[PDB]
Amino acid sequence: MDIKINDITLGNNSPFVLFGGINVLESLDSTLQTCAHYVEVTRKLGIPYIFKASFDKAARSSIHSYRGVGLEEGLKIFEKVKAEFGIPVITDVHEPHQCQPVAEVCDVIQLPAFLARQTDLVVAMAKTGNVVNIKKPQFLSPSQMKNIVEKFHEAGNGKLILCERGSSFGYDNLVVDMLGFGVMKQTCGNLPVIFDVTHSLQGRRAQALDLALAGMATRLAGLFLESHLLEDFLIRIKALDDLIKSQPILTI
Amino acid sequence: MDIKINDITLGNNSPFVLFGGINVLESLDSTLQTCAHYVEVTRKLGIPYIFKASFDKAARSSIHSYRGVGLEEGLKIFEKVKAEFGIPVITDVHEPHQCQPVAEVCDVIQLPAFLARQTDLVVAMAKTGNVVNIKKPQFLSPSQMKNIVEKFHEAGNGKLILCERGSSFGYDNLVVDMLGFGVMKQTCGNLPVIFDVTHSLQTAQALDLALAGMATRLAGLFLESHSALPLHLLEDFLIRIKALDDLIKSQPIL
Amino acid sequence: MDIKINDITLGNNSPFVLFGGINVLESLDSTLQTCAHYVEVTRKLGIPYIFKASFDKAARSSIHSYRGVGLEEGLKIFEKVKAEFGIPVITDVHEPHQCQPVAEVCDVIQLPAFLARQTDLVVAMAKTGNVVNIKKPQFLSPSQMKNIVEKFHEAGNGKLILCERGSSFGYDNLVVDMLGFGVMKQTCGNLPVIFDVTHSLRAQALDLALAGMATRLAGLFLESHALPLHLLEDFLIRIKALDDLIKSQPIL
Amino acid sequence: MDIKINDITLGNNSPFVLFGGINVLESLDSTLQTCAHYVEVTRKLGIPYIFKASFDKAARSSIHSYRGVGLEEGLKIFEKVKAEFGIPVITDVHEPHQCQPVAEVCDVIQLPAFLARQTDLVVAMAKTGNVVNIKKPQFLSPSQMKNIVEKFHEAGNGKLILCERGSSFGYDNLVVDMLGFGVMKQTCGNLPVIFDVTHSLQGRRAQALDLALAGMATRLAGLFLESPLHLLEDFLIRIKALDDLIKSQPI
Ligand SMILES: [Cl-]
Ligand SMILES: [Cl-]
Ligand SMILES: [Cl-]
Ligand SMILES: [Cl-]
Ligand SMILES: [Cl-]
Ligand SMILES: [Cl-]
Ligand SMILES: [Cl-]
Ligand SMILES: [Cl-]
Ligand code: NA
Repeated sequence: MDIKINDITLGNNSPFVLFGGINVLESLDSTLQTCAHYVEVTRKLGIPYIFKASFDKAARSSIHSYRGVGLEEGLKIFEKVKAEFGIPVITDVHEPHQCQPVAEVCDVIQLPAFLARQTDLVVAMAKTGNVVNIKKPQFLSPSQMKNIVEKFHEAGNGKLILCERGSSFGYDNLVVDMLGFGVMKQTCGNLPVIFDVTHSLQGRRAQALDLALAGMATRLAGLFLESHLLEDFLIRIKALDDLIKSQPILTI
Repeated sequence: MDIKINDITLGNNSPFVLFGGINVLESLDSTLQTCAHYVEVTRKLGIPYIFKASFDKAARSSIHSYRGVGLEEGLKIFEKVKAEFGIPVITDVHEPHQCQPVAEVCDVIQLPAFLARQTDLVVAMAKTGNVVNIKKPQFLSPSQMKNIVEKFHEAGNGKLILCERGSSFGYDNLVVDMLGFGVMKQTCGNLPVIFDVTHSLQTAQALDLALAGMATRLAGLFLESHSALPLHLLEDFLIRIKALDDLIKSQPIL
Repeated sequence: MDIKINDITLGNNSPFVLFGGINVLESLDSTLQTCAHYVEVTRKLGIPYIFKASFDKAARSSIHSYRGVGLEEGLKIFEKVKAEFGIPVITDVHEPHQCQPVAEVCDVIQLPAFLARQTDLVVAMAKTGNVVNIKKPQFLSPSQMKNIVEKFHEAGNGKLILCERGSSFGYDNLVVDMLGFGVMKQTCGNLPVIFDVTHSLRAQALDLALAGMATRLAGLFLESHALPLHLLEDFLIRIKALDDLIKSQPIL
Repeated sequence: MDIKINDITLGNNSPFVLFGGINVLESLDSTLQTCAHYVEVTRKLGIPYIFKASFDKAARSSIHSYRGVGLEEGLKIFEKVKAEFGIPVITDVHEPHQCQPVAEVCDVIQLPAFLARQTDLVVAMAKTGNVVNIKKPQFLSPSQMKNIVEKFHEAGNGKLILCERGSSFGYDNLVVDMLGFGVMKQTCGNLPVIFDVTHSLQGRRAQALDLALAGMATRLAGLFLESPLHLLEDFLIRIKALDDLIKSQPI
């Protein structure tokens, strides 16, 4: 199943889409600066790109860490990003009441992994009718994603993306099960699957490259960063993605 | 560090406290009946007791699934339970706005395992001044529990209970690391540690697992009856737990 | 099912048996001194006791670290222990050819966890007719112990002990699943189950040992030097207390 | 570090080598039959090839279940495979005494995962001077492979291949950590690393392909698999395409 996001086609048989940006929105000026670099690099390689940032982060490293500029200024910033660069945007929501106003502006709404089972948030997100990025909890099995998808379906929204982030492996460590992408595709109606390589990883650029390449080898709709260094990285991902997507899936 | 809950002393070197009850509040009469059995059984056994139930099941598998009586009905039932039996109660909270109203009624307020990183919920809970039960997420190591505790301390609340409920072990399975209890005591300033045997079993062995955990010298046991233990077996179950706890607590700390 | 080992009754409903001693047999005089201390303490507390050591460490830190005194000298040392103290002894074997000579001297012969699936060693051990201690591999689930047991049963030996040593938990780490004891009892005909706390890993050793013994076990398996040898008495007083309590109550 | 196995160059920046064949040797004819197909497919695709088989299944579930032809007959079959096809071969050894005789015939000798810490077997294998395939145990961290490599070096053999076969993931399940490949390369002096996709698993054809592709994306010396037929062709075409791309990019 493909998802149209403005002029972008997001799907597991389509050229991969890059999701990336900044952690939290501070100001228009800071935002445009970072977004501009992503846009320049991706445009240079012809890679579809969706800008990501949080406007109000509930899961913070410390209590008093800045949550972001908040809903009102945040959405004004996103509106400006969309107008200036002509790209779609993505943000996370954690309050059911925030889903509707966010969806007026943000093309994709993101369900944080820790809230992925919370019924009221899922329903509120579904009812926006927007594209939804479902972050996979690290303690959830790939075949358990079907139940989250079912809850969205119950609430009337099937425009869903599944976002791999790694799985709990003993204490602290995360491991990405390369077989889980296929299990999600098979059990969830071939919805677009994307790979959040950054979470999955907790030199370090070398690790990220190997892990990103391995994931994208399994034929995926997109790559998601919690992030010319970036250009060199994307050249390698694009090379592999173009190879993979240019071949038909195994014959039956 | 001990915590006083009304006349109960909760602590890792005190007699174990039963945090016992049901999955969800369903009606006043059913709640009062179940709670009366718990009170009757624990009183005769001499085990300090705190009644547990959720007012809402916020994360069921269908949006249409029954979620319980809800917050307003729920708090009315807790008020009646407290009035009738004179015991403390515990419930979980799911949204920051729920914390103060729930905390007005419920002695202990609980942070769901799925919501450990909901920093705004942590803050709202801490601000109530109530005793807090922190459910250790299945994805968090025992050494990392200190990070949640730190946040509550930064938010000005030190009346924290640490509750084991198992650790992720491959897909769709949990294991309880018996060493984790000691790690949490060591690294979180010897705050009360309790064991949720009921949610640790998520995938008959409840007694063996319960006894194993309590052998490591814990402030409390957390369990549900109706998976959960048949209510009529509670008395015989608790006889065994009490026998072992009394023994362990009688031995000098090594 | 109980197992008689000389005058000792080993079983999940009997007073726990201590399987204790040392890693590797390095000497004669030091072995006797260490054993003498285990004997004194266990006799003082009235705990059945079986002396343990390896004469040939097959899995060593380095190629050239001492494997131990070897078969012939090892068995001589075991004979001296038996003669001096009148206690049974346990040692491990690694090659089918070692099974007969070892079993003629040693009251229990042990199957190393790493070798527990090796058919030729299993058959050779079984055919001795000796009591056997089966170390559970860390990569093996409790419900699969019955398969090792059935291989022994096929080769004609039912005098089997099941020994817990923890399960792989992410990388370079072990966790002991307290539920595994019950699984083994239920699926393997209530054969004696014992707990190797040493190789499952210190108030740690104490917490872990007590937790395990709380589940009603035939024995506890440990090494000293590993616990400090002089703290043995305090340790066993605590274990005996819990075991005496648990074993004095009928199963529920 | 590359390893020469006859005219084959095995290394992490060389074209991937297929280590392919069957679970166990049953008979000469079927062995030659299966080997012929791998040779035919690999030759026409241009992929270096080493034929794999066990002479003994030392750890089956019943004492009576079938274990293969055994060492004496086993080695006879390998001798004939090398004669007919002129390819190198690989087999696993289970006892120290088997090492020198097996090594006389078999180009690569393999240290089973379960036995990888058996110090006498490590020494015996090292003493043959043969190329050695070290199967990483499912319980062992990738950073711990250097300890096994260190032993072979102290025993005087550095012709070592490191072979991924999955890591224990709860009970009765395996996961392959794609970051382990890089850790092994960085900590073990860039010795050839290969990927046993077959034993890492445990329709399923898509699964094996996806997993093989993911592993080979990390830039590996080889792929270790067992066999259908039509699927072998279909499988290797895709693996080669990916490997050719990856190996053409600068590190
Ligand atoms: Cl998560
Ligand atoms: Cl994100
Ligand atoms: Cl609960
Ligand atoms: Cl959890
Ligand atoms: Cl041992
Ligand atoms: Cl093991
Ligand atoms: Cl193999
Ligand atoms: Cl293994
Ligand atoms: Na004997």
